[PDB]
Amino acid sequence: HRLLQQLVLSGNLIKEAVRRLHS
Amino acid sequence: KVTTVVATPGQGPDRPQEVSYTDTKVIGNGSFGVVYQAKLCDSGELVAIKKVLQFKNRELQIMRKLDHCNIVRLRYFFYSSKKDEVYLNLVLDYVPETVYRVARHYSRAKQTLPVIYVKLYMYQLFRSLAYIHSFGICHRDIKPQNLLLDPDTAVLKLCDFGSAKQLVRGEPNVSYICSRYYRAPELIFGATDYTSSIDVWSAGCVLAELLLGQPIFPGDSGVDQLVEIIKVLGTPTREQIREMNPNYTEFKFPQIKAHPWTKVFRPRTPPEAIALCSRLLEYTPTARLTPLEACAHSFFDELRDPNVKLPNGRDTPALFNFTTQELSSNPPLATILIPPHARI
Ligand SMILES: COc1ccc(-c2ocnc2C(=O)NCc2ccncc2)cc1
Repeated sequence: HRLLQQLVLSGNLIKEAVRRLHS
Repeated sequence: KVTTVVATPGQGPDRPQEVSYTDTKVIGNGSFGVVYQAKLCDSGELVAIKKVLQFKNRELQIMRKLDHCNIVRLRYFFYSSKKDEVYLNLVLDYVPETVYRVARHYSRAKQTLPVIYVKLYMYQLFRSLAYIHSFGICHRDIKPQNLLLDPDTAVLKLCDFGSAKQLVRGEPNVSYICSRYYRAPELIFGATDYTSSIDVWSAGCVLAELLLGQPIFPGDSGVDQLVEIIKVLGTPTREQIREMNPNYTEFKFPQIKAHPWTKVFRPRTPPEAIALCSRLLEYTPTARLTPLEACAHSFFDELRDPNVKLPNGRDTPALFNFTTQELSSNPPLATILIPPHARI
């Protein structure tokens, strides 16, 4: 959420979600 | 104790009147406020009273506009008393059950909700959505807990307009909205220019949850919510990202293909239910079916059969009493939604 805000601002949301898929 | 208050009728006129109620009990407590169950002294009718700490209340202005068989009706509203503390009380029609409780029962018993109830609840939900969306109102909290049920008649009524907003194009909206499991992906991407199609994504989550016996996308956080979506839809394309949030850019990311819809659900899942779900759970907000288009979907064909009945043998609730307001997104669709046996 603070992490989500950060991922949205940095344009790294999809990359990080794909990584968390584990992968 | 018998409580007497001066309350204003929910729809009209703005003429306040004395209303007396009794048998008061707390039926819910949350961040929003408190929900009570009471009995009106005049008619013996059961009511729910939603009490919120109260600028004009957005929820009240929306509630005063609505009158639909699939939406919990606002009967009265009254203010009560730090003493600078003012509480707004919404007197609503009482409904004993929720789609949450009913689906939980079947899930705990390790059985799927009968397909007839999946059709009946989802069709009534799409009707309530076609209605509110015709006023530009977006609910923004569509989830099983907000779907009330009369267990005997199978009537569904949409409740809790506490997150609702009349959306206006070019006027920004909060992205952190809607209960997580039912949150549209454009909201996860931080969109503030989203539309009423976020409620259609949430309705598709309810449908899938009714078919699975558990939430389709149980994210453990905001980011984990997108992980859960990607496991099914795969990654969005650059065009879908632009359609979700034109302010969000991501040049590089690993492309993940969608998982087949037919393998998301148990093998015996009605293929028409899967087909419908594939047209609601789409990344592109504008590609999702409108609620009126979803009502006319072939998955709901059994509801339009004249010989249709509930498993308890009772007749189905009112399904075809469409108004001009509800049909406004596509008026000619009325002739498909209202079967010959339903016409006057
Ligand atoms: C948060 O905003 C809300 C707005 C309306 C309602 C509401 O309105 C009419 N009935 C209800 C209701 O909850 N009935 C189900 C129920 C009955 C008995 N025990 C538990 C649940 C609830 C919450």
